[PDB]
Amino acid sequence: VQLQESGPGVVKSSETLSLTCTVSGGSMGGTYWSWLRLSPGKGLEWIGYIFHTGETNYSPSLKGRVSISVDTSKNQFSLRLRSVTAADTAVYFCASLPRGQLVNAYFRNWGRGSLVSVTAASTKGPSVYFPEPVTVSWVHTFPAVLQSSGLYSLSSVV
Amino acid sequence: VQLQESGPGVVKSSETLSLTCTVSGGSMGGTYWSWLRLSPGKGLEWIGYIFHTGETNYSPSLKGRVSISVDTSKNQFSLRLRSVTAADTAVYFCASLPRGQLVNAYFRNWGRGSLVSVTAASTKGPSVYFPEPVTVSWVHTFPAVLQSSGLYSLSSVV
Amino acid sequence: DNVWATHACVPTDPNPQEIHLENVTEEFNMWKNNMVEQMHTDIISLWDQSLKPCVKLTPLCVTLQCTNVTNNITDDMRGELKNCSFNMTTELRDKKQKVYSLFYRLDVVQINNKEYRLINCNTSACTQACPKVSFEPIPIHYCAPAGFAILKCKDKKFNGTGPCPSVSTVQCTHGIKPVVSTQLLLNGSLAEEEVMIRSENITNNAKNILVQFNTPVQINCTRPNNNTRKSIRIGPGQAFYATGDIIGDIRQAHCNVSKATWNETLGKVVKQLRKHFGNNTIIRFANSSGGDLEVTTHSFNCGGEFFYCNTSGLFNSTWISNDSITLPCRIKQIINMWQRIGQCMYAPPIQGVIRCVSNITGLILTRDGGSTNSTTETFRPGGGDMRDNWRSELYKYKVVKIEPLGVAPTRCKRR
Amino acid sequence: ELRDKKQKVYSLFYRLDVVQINNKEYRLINCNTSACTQAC
Amino acid sequence: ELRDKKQKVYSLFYRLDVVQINNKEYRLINCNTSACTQAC
Amino acid sequence: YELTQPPSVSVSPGQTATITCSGASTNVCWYQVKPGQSPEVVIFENYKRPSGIPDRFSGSKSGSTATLTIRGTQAIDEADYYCQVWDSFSTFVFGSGTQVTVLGQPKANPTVTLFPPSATLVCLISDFYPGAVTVAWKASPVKAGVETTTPSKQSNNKYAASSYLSLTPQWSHRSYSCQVTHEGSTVEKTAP
Ligand SMILES: *[C@@H]1O[C@H](CO)[C@@H](O[C@@H]2O[C@H](CO)[C@@H](O[C@@H]3O[C@H](CO)[C@@H](O)[C@H](O)[C@@H]3O)[C@H](O)[C@H]2NC(C)=O)[C@H](O)[C@H]1NC(C)=O
Ligand SMILES: *[C@@H]1O[C@H](CO)[C@@H](O[C@@H]2O[C@H](CO)[C@@H](O[C@@H]3O[C@H](CO)[C@@H](O)[C@H](O)[C@@H]3O)[C@H](O)[C@H]2NC(C)=O)[C@H](O)[C@H]1NC(C)=O
Ligand SMILES: *[C@@H]1O[C@H](CO)[C@@H](O[C@@H]2O[C@H](CO)[C@@H](O[C@@H]3O[C@H](CO)[C@@H](O)[C@H](O)[C@@H]3O)[C@H](O)[C@H]2NC(C)=O)[C@H](O)[C@H]1NC(C)=O
Ligand SMILES: *[C@@H]1O[C@H](CO)[C@@H](O[C@@H]2O[C@H](CO)[C@@H](O[C@@H]3O[C@H](CO)[C@@H](O)[C@H](O)[C@@H]3O)[C@H](O)[C@H]2NC(C)=O)[C@H](O)[C@H]1NC(C)=O
Ligand SMILES: *[C@@H]1O[C@H](CO)[C@@H](O[C@@H]2O[C@H](CO)[C@@H](O)[C@H](O)[C@H]2NC(C)=O)[C@H](O)[C@H]1NC(C)=O
Ligand SMILES: *[C@@H]1O[C@H](CO)[C@@H](O[C@@H]2O[C@H](CO)[C@@H](O)[C@H](O)[C@H]2NC(C)=O)[C@H](O)[C@H]1NC(C)=O
Ligand SMILES: *[C@@H]1O[C@H](CO)[C@@H](O[C@@H]2O[C@H](CO)[C@@H](O)[C@H](O)[C@H]2NC(C)=O)[C@H](O)[C@H]1NC(C)=O
Ligand SMILES: *[C@@H]1O[C@H](CO)[C@@H](O[C@@H]2O[C@H](CO)[C@@H](O)[C@H](O)[C@H]2NC(C)=O)[C@H](O)[C@H]1NC(C)=O
Ligand SMILES: *[C@@H]1O[C@H](CO)[C@@H](O[C@@H]2O[C@H](CO)[C@@H](O)[C@H](O)[C@H]2NC(C)=O)[C@H](O)[C@H]1NC(C)=O
Ligand SMILES: *[C@@H]1O[C@H](CO)[C@@H](O)[C@H](O)[C@H]1NC(C)=O
Ligand SMILES: *[C@@H]1O[C@H](CO)[C@@H](O)[C@H](O)[C@H]1NC(C)=O
Ligand SMILES: *[C@@H]1O[C@H](CO)[C@@H](O)[C@H](O)[C@H]1NC(C)=O
Ligand SMILES: *[C@@H]1O[C@H](CO)[C@@H](O)[C@H](O)[C@H]1NC(C)=O
Ligand SMILES: *[C@@H]1O[C@H](CO)[C@@H](O)[C@H](O)[C@H]1NC(C)=O
Ligand SMILES: *[C@@H]1O[C@H](CO)[C@@H](O)[C@H](O)[C@H]1NC(C)=O
Ligand SMILES: *[C@@H]1O[C@H](CO)[C@@H](O)[C@H](O)[C@H]1NC(C)=O
Ligand SMILES: *[C@@H]1O[C@H](CO)[C@@H](O)[C@H](O)[C@H]1NC(C)=O
Repeated sequence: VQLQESGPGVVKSSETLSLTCTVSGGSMGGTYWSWLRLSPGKGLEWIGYIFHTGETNYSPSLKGRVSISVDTSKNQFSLRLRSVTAADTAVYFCASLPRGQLVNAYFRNWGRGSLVSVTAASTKGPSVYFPEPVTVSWVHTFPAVLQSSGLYSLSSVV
Repeated sequence: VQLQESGPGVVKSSETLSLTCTVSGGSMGGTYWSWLRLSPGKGLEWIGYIFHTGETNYSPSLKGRVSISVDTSKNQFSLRLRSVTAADTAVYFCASLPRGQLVNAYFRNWGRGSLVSVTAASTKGPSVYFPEPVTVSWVHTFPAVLQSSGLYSLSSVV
Repeated sequence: DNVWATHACVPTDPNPQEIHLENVTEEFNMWKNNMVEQMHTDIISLWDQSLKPCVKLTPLCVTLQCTNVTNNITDDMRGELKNCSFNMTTELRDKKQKVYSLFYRLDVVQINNKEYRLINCNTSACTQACPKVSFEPIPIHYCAPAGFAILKCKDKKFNGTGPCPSVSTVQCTHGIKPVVSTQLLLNGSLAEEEVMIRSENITNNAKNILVQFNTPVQINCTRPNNNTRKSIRIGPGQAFYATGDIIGDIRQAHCNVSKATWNETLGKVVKQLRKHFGNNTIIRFANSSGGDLEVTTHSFNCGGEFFYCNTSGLFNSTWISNDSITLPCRIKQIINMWQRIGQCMYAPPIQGVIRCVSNITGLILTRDGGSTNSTTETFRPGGGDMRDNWRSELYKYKVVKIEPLGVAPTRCKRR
Repeated sequence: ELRDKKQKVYSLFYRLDVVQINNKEYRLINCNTSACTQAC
Repeated sequence: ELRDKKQKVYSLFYRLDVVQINNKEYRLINCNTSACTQAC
Repeated sequence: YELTQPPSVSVSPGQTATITCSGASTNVCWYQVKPGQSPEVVIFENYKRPSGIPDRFSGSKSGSTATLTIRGTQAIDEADYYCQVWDSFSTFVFGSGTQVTVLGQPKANPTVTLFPPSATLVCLISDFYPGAVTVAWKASPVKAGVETTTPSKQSNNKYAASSYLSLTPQWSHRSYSCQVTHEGSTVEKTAP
């Protein structure tokens, strides 16, 4: 099978997040469709899996703001997150598990991974640049820095 | 198959005409049920036909003021004419056509034909007679004349 | 070796045996054989079997309100598609939802913005073709049970009626795809030496004359607009797929046939036609004169979409003793196919552009017989009856029953 | 035939096919036991 | 039975049978795949 | 197209009667009509004929005009005839209609009467055979406010009609004349 995910790449802070991972060339018989998150500041983490009967399971650390639904008509399953803070920026995968023992089960048939960036900033020009990374040409180019306010800053010297 | 019409014989001017031709002893499979009109001053003239899936075909001279509908439950089909003037007085037949090529097709299974007369006159008495033809006895009785206003007049002399 | 479901059909054998009988003369008859009617009944019943596990779609036809969709549409086919905005029951049976769908003019009628209703639900409710099932034809081999033998014609000059000098038997028929066509036979089995003419009575104009090509002519029918499909839920587990917003412009569906190859093929047909009528008869081709849409227009399927082609630019010539002809093929969705009262189809739209490359094998013409001993005969396309479509593929077959008993005089005695 | 519209239809029924529910509200006798199939 | 008049009924379903849709509203767990068949 | 036909053809009983429908590119079809009776097809292509028809009905076509031939004219052939072809735009087109009459009784002259009012002027025309009668009015002829009765059969079985005119009480004109025309014969009767 092949799994493809889709969703917005920019969501505002304290806003309900949405994602949708579709399944092609297969069926949802006897599989645990799961969601996985790769963060750079906290490593790999687990979100939750869902079975085709509507029976769900979630991670205990994210319980209370996560909800995963299934729809076998359009052959896809979806994630929803609630009250997303600034620390939830990561890349999100969708994977599958075989039915049975989860003690030796390993995640297989991974997706591409849609990168989701969270923010609460606004449009502001640089004072020598949140919506657009500005380019300076006159030298060497240095990468940008994310501040705690959600802004950007760079430097360039010849 | 036998066909029989049913409808009013007097229709007021600038009003919607309606007729219904019923089908007995047969089925609506693969025939073009049609309508025909015989005017005494304009000759025989075609109205339109309907197929059993609702694929209609009206004459281009009367397009926009005619409507033919088929119903497979009560085993009948109907005609509707809109904005009838005084020049549409005729007798109306209903006939069928075989499915296939119309290049050699001929109308068969003709009905009786119900005369429909359209008028725009009112009730008055003869000044020596729209609702009743008056009889005068004293001689010779002679046929009546329809004026352009829709009234009647006769003559009688010994 | 889909609608034509072979999961309930037995697998065939590899390399089926064929025995060439030598000193036999069999009186064939392609117009009165009984396997064609059995094929038609099997196709109808199997089609109805394949329609059983799909969506019923009976509550759909609520009173529609349709505007003209007109966005950057081209000059021709203006006012064909409609933007209807109706509202429907949802999964919960106490709420509704206002939705929109795109429909053709040939699917909706006016009931009196003006209100519209579907053309189907005055007679019956259409049944959706649920989208796991495809309409592509696959070959089907007809076998024979024990005691019955299938005899196959092998005369190369065979008009379908009369005795045959060379007869061979076989247990299995060849690959016979149940192709859907009305005027131009598609993907059929070709002839061998010339183009052949088969009919009931060649001096009778009420019987469909049938011709079969020697070389194929390629046809390319495609639909250029980029439509999309959206899923609208009408209940707990039943989905109706409506046409979404179109990406790009709006164009009509083209159909291409090469001009010189079709002219050469028509030359072959008119050369083989005049052996039945005379060497000085002027032969003309005019366009069809049907009453409904299916007889007037060439109709087929393209993997989910049903086409209806004008085909006036092909049959327009007279014959006396890299340019491609284009045809404005048009699309309809509600299908009343086998001409039965009160049963129909909703074909869902196919996402993305669609392309079909096929080739024409036979034509179903119809004579226009004016008078006896004349000098001009004009031919028109036609059909509609689906028995003649499969009669061009089952001509070289017949079924017989063996009676192995026999008596003979001899000199012997039982003790 | 339209799912949103309704009409007013009158008919005559014999006394053995209707029952009084609680003086001008009646219903068919078959409603609380079955659903009849009309002989076509 | 009379298909114009509704009623307000009450029942006891289990926790493993209803899903929150979001005094709070609820739906049955099996009403996005297929309707059931009650065992006679 | 119009599919032009002769308006009326009158023949003696016992001989032939030929009607022509011109301007027909495609195969013709003929219908006949009688008053108070359903129409019946008679010749459904160029030359053929359906079952249950008498032997006096036959048709032929030469070029673009088609002719129907009658072998025997009787009292049951007093009917109108319409020719029919097929056209691509208008799917069925019909002819004007040819009237066939048989001479059961010989030619007799009409009689005309005129009466003054006390305000409509009456011209009564009675007892003529056959029914082909045209009328005319004179004062300086007038084209305004005249209506003509269609001919009909009475108990005499010999056709009659009438002609009416309404005049404002110009009683300016000192002469007023009513004219009749029956296959050549003209009778003039008139006055203040
Ligand atoms: C194939 O079709 C032809 C017509 O294209 C059939 O031949 C026709 O057969 C009919 C019926 O027997 C003949 O009509 C008869 O003719 C004469 C008067 O002409 C008379 O005996 C009868 O009153 C009757 O009308 C007709 O002449 C004949 N020929 C033509 C040129 O029409 C033929 O029978 C058909 N073949 C088969 C095998 O069915
Ligand atoms: C078979 O081919 C013939 C000839 O090409 C087609 O006849 C033509 O049909 C079109 C239909 O649109 C007619 O055009 C329309 O005609 C009138 C003109 O007064 C008007 O209403 C419209 O503006 C429009 O132009 C066209 O006149 C007609 N040609 C003739 C000579 O009658 C026919 O449609 C084809 N039939 C089939 C079944 O494909
Ligand atoms: C006559 O036979 C030809 C043989 O090529 C048929 O063309 C083939 O039609 C099928 C069904 O529409 C096409 O399959 C489809 O193709 C694409 C890509 O896989 C996709 O839309 C579907 O998954 C499906 O497989 C096939 O590509 C096409 N072949 C070619 C070479 O174009 C044709 O349909 C037949 N014509 C009839 C039955 O009228
Ligand atoms: C099937 O194709 C034939 C091809 O002849 C169509 O007949 C032609 O249709 C056009 C468009 O309706 C008629 O109009 C003419 O078009 C152009 C401008 O676009 C111009 O030549 C004229 O001003 C006129 O408007 C045309 O008269 C007609 N006939 C011919 C002989 O060309 C036919 O409409 C098509 N049928 C169907 C059912 O789609
Ligand atoms: C068909 O009509 C609907 C409305 O009934 C159109 O949908 C609206 O499209 C406009 C223009 O983009 C948007 O602003 C609205 O939000 C849409 N409304 C909804 C409910 O979707 C639709 O675009 C039309 N389809 C066409 C023109 O193809
Ligand atoms: C379903 O659609 C119809 C129209 O198709 C809606 O009818 C509207 O009703 C309101 C009052 O409820 C009127 O003010 C509007 O004018 C109506 N609209 C139109 C276009 O006529 C109807 O409300 C919709 N919803 C339901 C739940 O039935
Ligand atoms: C059928 O043939 C026509 C005419 O050759 C093709 O139409 C042309 O297509 C090309 C490529 O798509 C366009 O650039 C031209 O503008 C078209 N010519 C016109 C509109 O006059 C058509 O694409 C062919 N269809 C096929 C091969 O499916
Ligand atoms: C129908 O489409 C096919 C496939 O595109 C066309 O065949 C191609 O024709 C060109 C002509 O120059 C050749 O170069 C290609 O090699 C052909 N491809 C194949 C796969 O055969 C065909 O010409 C089209 N038919 C027409 C226009 O009548
Ligand atoms: C269905 O309804 C009918 C009509 O009310 C019931 O029949 C009557 O039931 C009452 C119950 O008290 C009896 O006293 C009557 O004698 C019954 N009448 C007849 C004609 O049978 C019937 O019992 C109901 N069925 C159910 C509830 O299963
Ligand atoms: C919608 O289409 C119809 C049919 O062609 C037409 O009469 C009407 O004017 C069109 N309306 C608009 C706004 O273009
Ligand atoms: C049609 O297409 C053009 C070109 O893509 C697009 O810009 C435009 O919005 C569309 N509509 C009109 C009215 O031109
Ligand atoms: C078929 O050909 C045979 C052999 O010439 C001939 O007897 C028969 O009449 C032909 N049939 C038709 C319909 O042409
Ligand atoms: C004609 O159509 C068949 C359909 O199977 C295709 O395979 C073939 O390539 C085509 N051409 C021929 C036989 O020349
Ligand atoms: C149709 O639209 C989709 C969605 O934008 C696009 O990916 C696809 O390439 C389009 N197809 C064509 C043939 O232009
Ligand atoms: C017609 O031409 C063919 C082919 O040359 C020939 O065999 C035949 O005899 C000709 N028939 C007549 C009647 O001239
Ligand atoms: C059809 O043929 C006629 C001549 O018979 C010609 O004038 C006309 O242009 C042709 N039409 C088409 C669409 O090929
Ligand atoms: C349906 O349920 C709602 C919510 O409890 C209530 O307001 C209404 O009265 C109920 N009954 C009906 C419409 O008969």
